[PDB]
Amino acid sequence: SADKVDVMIIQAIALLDDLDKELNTYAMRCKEWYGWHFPELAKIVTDSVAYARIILTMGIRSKASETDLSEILPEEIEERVKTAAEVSMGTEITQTDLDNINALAEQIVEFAAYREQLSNYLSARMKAIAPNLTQLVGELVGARLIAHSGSLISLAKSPASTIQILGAEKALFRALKTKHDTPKYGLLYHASLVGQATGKNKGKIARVLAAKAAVSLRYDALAEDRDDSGDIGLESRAKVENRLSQLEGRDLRTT
Amino acid sequence: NPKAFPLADAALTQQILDVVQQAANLRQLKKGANEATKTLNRGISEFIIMAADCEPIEILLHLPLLCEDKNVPYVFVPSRVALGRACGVSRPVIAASITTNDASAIKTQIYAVKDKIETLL
Amino acid sequence: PIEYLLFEEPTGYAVFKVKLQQDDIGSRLKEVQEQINDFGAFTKLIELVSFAPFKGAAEALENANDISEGLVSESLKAILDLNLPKASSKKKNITLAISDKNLGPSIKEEFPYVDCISNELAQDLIRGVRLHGEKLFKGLQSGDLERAQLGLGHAYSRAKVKFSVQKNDNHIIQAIALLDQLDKDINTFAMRVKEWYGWHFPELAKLVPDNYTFAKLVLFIKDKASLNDDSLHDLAALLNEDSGIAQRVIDNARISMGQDISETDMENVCVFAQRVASLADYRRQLYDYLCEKMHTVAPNLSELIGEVIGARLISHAGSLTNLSKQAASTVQILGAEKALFRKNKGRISRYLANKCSMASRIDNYSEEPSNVFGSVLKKQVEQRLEFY
Amino acid sequence: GARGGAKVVIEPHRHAGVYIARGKEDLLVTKNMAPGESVYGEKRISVEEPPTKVEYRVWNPFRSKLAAGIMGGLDELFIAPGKKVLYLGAASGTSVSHVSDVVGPEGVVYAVEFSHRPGRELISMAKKRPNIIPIIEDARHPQKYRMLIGMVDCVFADVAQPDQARIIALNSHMFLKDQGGVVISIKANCIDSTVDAETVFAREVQKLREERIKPLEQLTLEPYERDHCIVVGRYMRSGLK
RNA sequence: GCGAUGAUCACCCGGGUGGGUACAAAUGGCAGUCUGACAAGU
RNA sequence: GAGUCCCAUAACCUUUGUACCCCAGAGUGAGAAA
Repeated sequence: SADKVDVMIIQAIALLDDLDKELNTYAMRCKEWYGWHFPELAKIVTDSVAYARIILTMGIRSKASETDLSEILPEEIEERVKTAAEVSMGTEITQTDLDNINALAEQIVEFAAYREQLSNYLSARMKAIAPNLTQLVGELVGARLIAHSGSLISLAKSPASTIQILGAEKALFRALKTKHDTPKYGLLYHASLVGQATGKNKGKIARVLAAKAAVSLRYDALAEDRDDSGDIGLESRAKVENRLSQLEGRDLRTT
Repeated sequence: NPKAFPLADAALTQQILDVVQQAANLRQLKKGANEATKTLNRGISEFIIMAADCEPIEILLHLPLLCEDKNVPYVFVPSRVALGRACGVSRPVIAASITTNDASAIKTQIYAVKDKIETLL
Repeated sequence: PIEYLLFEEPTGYAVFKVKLQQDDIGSRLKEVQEQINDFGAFTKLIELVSFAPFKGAAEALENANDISEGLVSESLKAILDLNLPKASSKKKNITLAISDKNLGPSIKEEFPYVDCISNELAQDLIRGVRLHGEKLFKGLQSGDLERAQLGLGHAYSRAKVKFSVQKNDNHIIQAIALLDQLDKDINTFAMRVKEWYGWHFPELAKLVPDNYTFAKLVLFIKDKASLNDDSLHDLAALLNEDSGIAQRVIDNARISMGQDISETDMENVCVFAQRVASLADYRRQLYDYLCEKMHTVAPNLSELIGEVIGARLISHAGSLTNLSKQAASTVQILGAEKALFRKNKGRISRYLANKCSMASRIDNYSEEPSNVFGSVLKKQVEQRLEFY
Repeated sequence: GARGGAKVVIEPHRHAGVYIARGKEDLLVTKNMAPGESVYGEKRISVEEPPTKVEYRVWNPFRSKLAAGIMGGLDELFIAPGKKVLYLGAASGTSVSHVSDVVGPEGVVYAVEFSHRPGRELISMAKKRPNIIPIIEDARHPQKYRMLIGMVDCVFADVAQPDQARIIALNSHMFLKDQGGVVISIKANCIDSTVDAETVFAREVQKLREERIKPLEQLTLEPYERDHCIVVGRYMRSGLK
């Protein structure tokens, strides 16, 4: 089936990382290039997309007096940029310059729009190739796990211990050879469930979640007649949440 | 106002060219704008002499910026034709520099002109 | 005998009234020097009576220039008229303490009945107001004296330097970093369009190696199964049939091992291909802006070697000012890593470097550079060219 | 010596805001306010800090007389983080940029210059450094730019003029706080080349006392400069006795 | 019918070896994917 | 029980491919041509 081919996932996650790198570089320079005209914006508004949208709505500091930034910025942020506009140390630019800076800004929002589109595309792909895994670990971390092994089947044949420390080979094999303690989170650290845990419980939940991830993953890979529902993932998720609740309920301090 | 500034008067130009010629004999003179820039970079220049009728004058206007960043006296003489003749070469010279040397035979004359140029600036 | 004090703030003009007169003979004694520092003692000396803020940034610069030249602005004339009481020109005159003596004669002309004092006693009161600043204004809206100084400081400085955007060359430096960056990303994303559409129909990746040609064709041939004679003519219009690809695509579309991808997958390829199309279009637009901008900034350097080559030379130096200040030898090794200027071949390279250096100097230090000298300078290189 | 690929150890200097880069050779360095570019082509040192990439700029003693003072071992330097400094005779960013690094974002530097040609790059640099306020005006007439300067903790003067003592006194009286700092660079030749350097230095110190500035220490800038000295003083309005 | 606005200044048999800068790819190497039955409450 | 936190989403080495390079470098500084 065209909807159950995993090489799309490995390509999408690699592309998604590259898009984040490219969009960042263009944004830094739009801050520098337009910052020449108005250097105070970068300190006030840090978000790249919000920064770019300001250039589109208002081009020049003179326009700041009448232009409204309500939809882009809150009330307190929008007034600050207006005040900086008149006391700005920047120079004036020609409409020839303004046209190309707007052209750069339009590329920022277009890239931001498409990056959202790719993220939703990957979510749809992950929910059709491994619906059970997505329910437990999530679309983003799940996609990386598949990409790391290179194939869903390859990940399916790995034991739960490997999946726990899949992304931390550098620390693992250093520690193994030098007789020191090994990592306990790997790439799974960014799963939502691990975030909810605290203290030493994070290591325990990683062990519990990795064990259940292998259960839900193997069902995705090796099931001939899998329903695209994630039922195994949902019930697997409930067990880990119950484990977290009783794990987090306990208090070490004597009461 | 004019880009070439200060421009030495007739009395001062005559004195400046005297030092330039004696420096040429004693191998204490570097000729040409490219040489003048190098000496400024090495910080081995007593002062810089430039021609005010260089065509265009802008091809030597970098030297004043280098000089007054480095606090080196500089002065413009009206004629590149005369400056080249004093330098001892058979071509016009637009810029020249007097090399730093505390063991030179013409120390007193050089410092005599350098004090005058400083007053002019 | 001081009765009023004038203080000029970046936000506006402030007038104070002297309640007590500090000791004159004992002015140099330590205790009278300390009371200037102590706010509890100082507040017994003076009190704020009036404050007239400037309307905006433009007015502040105008009055700063007037104050710099010892002139009375229309704003200053208004505040003094409102506050200072009328007195005789001869019998008795209101005394005003001002920081600048050059401003004294100007105030006298506008107001014959006010006498300006700028002796050391006045300076001490001015020093105290400057020391305590906003604390003496009793909460009156003076904005922030530290931010206004920074804006007014840049404004006042550049006005004297006549700093202009025409001289600006940083636009050139950024656009180079865009152009090569766009080329890398266009090539990078274009290649990814090959693989994604390579899965669906690999043979096309062989047919039209030109990268920009795939996307427009992939935008058209979304599904290889769709093969119509009219579509063949439509894709035949794309590029030319001289290569024969228009027939090959129809044939290979009928016979290929490519696995069909989902509708959502194709939606990404065309959209991702569409993004690459925009960047190439934007890159061409920017490259034209560079050609125009360079002619404005460095016409001599641009004409001698070219707009793009000169821009890369400017960026390597870091600024047109840096390139001008470099010697002839340094410029040659500045472009010796990318072969910008490239035994007889080297001699032309060294010769062109010297000419490029002079061209930069004319461009850098001229308010409105012309291309007259760059043209003849290139011609001089052209005469050198055939000789060797 | 200090080549590209070599690695160095950065440790703090006795003066706040100044650092030492150890190795086969020691380098005086300052943390870069505007990372990623050099204002006058100095070497730069990058450290990966948890990771953000911080940068440090090498301070060349042979180019900046203030750096020569730090090398020579000045006991007290009023230039420190979070202080306002009035820099007189700011030809360009060779020394002002380093001073801007020491004061840091919280501090400010009022760069004063007269010649328009060096001023233009002073503007160009200052737009990279938000804490620098370039004042293209003669230091001989502080009344012209009184609007632009508030009270300053320290006054640094590198003006090479024969009557710089008058320039220092006027600026200190208007803008320097009581008990504030004064750091002067004196070149014997510019003031009076007729007499020896020592007579000039003794004469300038007397002028500073007359203007209610107490000299604290004196240092000569050899081997970095000849017939140069830095005088560090405190502005004691109340009394020097 | 010149010039300081700048003169002058690796190897082997037409062919093959040696060295250098930049970028891309490798299902090429380093390189080998932690432990395994108790824990928490009254 | 157990180092995510030294980017295995990586660095370095090797092979292959593409495009350029074999003069000095803070280059030198009055010769060249006859």
